[PDB]
Amino acid sequence: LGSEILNNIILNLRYKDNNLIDLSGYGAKVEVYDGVELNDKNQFKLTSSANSKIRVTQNQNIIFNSVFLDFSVSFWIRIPKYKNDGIQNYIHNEYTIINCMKNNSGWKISIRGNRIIWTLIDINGKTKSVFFEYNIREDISEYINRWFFVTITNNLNNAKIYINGKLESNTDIKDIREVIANGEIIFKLDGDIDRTQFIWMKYFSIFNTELSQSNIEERYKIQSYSEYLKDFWGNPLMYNKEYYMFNAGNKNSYIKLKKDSPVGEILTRSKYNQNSKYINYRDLYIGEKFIIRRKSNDDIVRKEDYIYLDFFNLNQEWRVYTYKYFKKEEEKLFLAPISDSDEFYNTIQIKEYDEQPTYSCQLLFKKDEESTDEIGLIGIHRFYESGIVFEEYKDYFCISKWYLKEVKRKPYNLKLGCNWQFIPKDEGWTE
Amino acid sequence: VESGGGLVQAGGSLRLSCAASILTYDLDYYYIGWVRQAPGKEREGVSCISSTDGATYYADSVKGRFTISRNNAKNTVYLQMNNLKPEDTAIYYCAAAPLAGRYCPASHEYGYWGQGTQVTVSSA
Repeated sequence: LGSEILNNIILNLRYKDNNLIDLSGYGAKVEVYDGVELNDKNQFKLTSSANSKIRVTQNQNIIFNSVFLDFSVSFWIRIPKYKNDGIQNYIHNEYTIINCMKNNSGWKISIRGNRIIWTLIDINGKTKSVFFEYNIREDISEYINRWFFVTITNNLNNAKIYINGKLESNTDIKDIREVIANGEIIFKLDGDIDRTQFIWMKYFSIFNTELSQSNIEERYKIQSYSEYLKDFWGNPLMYNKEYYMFNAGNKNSYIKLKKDSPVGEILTRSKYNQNSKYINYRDLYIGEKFIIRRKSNDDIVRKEDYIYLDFFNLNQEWRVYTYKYFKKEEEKLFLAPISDSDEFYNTIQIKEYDEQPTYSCQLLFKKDEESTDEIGLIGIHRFYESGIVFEEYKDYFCISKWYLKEVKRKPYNLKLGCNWQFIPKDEGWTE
Repeated sequence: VESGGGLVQAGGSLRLSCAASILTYDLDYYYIGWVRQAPGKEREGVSCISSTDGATYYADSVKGRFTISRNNAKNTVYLQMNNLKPEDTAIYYCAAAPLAGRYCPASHEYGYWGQGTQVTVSSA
């Protein structure tokens, strides 16, 4: 519902009672029309429909004028992937998503494909822009259809764009003067958009100061904090939801039940196959479909929860176990039907060892929920089945004692092969 | 940047070094490894060492002949190659990768590469 606000906050849009409200203390009027989907996780969806809009009327009844030259805008956003057959429109058609104009002066936020654009228009109408563009040729993108944090700061000399707390862009704007900023704010997709186009946003805020990088980084962490884990897209991780599994230490690797052994072999993700020169990605919807079950008033997965990691093997739900007696530093996990046996552990404690914001989680096998003894962490290990030839190997879905010490190190090793993320089907990702 | 390469009679010795303060400016935890490529062949991982606890790994093809080490203070990495054979002839690259698992990175998993140093072993 916000992060850090040291008297510089002048607009603070937050969810309240199936509505959005300005909690800044300036009492702006907010009108959410019917085409806007809201939820109590403070996310709102702008669509292509005419009634999908928000009008914020800022408070003109106050004597105090809060913004002169210095001001900042912050929000989280989730931008759906290009449609593979619609790359040309994606690349060329720019659309406004937030517009604040009064007397041919103000600001706007717009999107053109994989680019998000901040535009300033001073009181004379003179215009400057700054943008952040993310790669659409990554095997695995940090940005495409995943929640990320934008902060835009403005002073006399510079317009800056921070992404997830880090400075990414900077435009000199000495040649424009101040912008008249008290106008209506219209959240609405405006441009030559596909009928299918949409955008999700969250925690929209305006500040009457230029936020320091220090401040933005703090706000990033505070607004990232949750007691629950997240999936790959950054939404709350859920029980009873079908998920593909991603490994942050092995981005292009996915798990498949071996055809003649009750173990999970690791294979390489297939990639974009249709020869457009503008795009590349690795496929996400592959490997076994996993599902998380509660071991036991909502379906949200929280840190330190005890779980069963299951997956679907044709039309049966199977389970991931560890054989109780393994002497080696790591061992292949046992994938089999749901079953009780005193020769196998089946209880996993889901973990979050990283102290910085992340969508990765870790999976800890323990004897019993009760015991303090730690068996190992689920991760990928390598097996040289011929000679030790570094380029000829077989990777496997394993439990590992080695990761137990490795997760202790600070700062957290983001790239450990015991870092997992869960990917549900999402309408913002087609392949 | 690698150095130390050159022409060596069989089976003599050679010590490669790499200033690996580059290749590692992005990584808090990493493997530094040596990958070589012979003129008609695919890249061949030969050895690596972890920034973590100095664990070392070797390909069977160089076992008992190669030793990898690290100065730490100068952040320099060394490869001692003993009893070289003509099969060892190649360009040798020093590379760095994230510390993902308890095993040496495959050649495609290395993220930052040096420019390589030529090593030639002759006879006859």
